[PDB]
Amino acid sequence: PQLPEVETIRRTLLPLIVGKTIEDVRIFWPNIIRHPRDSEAFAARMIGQTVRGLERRGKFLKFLLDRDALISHLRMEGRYAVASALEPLEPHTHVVFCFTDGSELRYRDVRKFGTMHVYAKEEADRRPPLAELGPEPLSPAFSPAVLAERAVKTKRSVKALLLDQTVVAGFGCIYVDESLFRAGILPGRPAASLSSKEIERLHEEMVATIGEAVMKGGSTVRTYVNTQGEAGTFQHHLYVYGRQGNPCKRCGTPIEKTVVAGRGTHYCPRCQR
DNA sequence: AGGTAGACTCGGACG
DNA sequence: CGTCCGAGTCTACC
Ligand SMILES: [Zn+2]
Repeated sequence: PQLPEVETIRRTLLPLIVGKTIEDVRIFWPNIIRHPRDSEAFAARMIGQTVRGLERRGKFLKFLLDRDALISHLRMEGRYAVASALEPLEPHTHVVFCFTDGSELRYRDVRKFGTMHVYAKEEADRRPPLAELGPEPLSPAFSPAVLAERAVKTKRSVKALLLDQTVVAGFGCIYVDESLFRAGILPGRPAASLSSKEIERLHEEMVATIGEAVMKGGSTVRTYVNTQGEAGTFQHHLYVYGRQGNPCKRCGTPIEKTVVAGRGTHYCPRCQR
């Protein structure tokens, strides 16, 4: 999940948990709990707190409780559902928050890659992992100037640059590849090789792509669905991601896939330069 | 120095 | 039996 997927999960999850009070926290894979590292302390401190809100920062969910914030990263396969305490759990359920009304928030993650951090609210933004994040791409804090400031200082590939959450928060392999296609820039280009015009164009397409994907409920390409189990529809608007061997939608040249920044990377060798 | 490739956390779907 | 994976950290290598 990237920004659009996490944001869709946020909007669809909030009404199902807001105002509910935690009475138990059960943990079946402790490695997921990163702070406090002692999973018993993590569980104990949340008991008796009420969910007051749910925000997103980059690819993170931030649950706002009474004293604390719970910062959750889904990584590749993490997802949440709300269901009755009376029913058997689904496979791969690793953390469960039980509410006083007999409902439960369940965290499932087949690959076990996801993470959870709990801090007092006032500390959440000045500790890892949130402290080092770059600006929200749908905010005025993300501008061409912000992009250029980092790009001019490094010969790393532009793909490596955009995947770096300290540069700007929210883009991953799908939306990086798509943004670069739409801006007409090859993903292996050294960041410092980009012109001012290219940087402006890239910023414009990054904002448009990520905004469009939010409106369409994210991209369902393998396993992502919203909190109600509904697929997104942005996957029907992809130009390059997952389309290797198929004709480019704009020029008909077969889409290529190769390694860039050590990752599978999709591009049109004609539209991108 | 300042970069990339890819092993690793993990498990399952697909030739 | 090998390869792939909406993330991210880290090592090995150049
Ligand atoms: Zn093309």
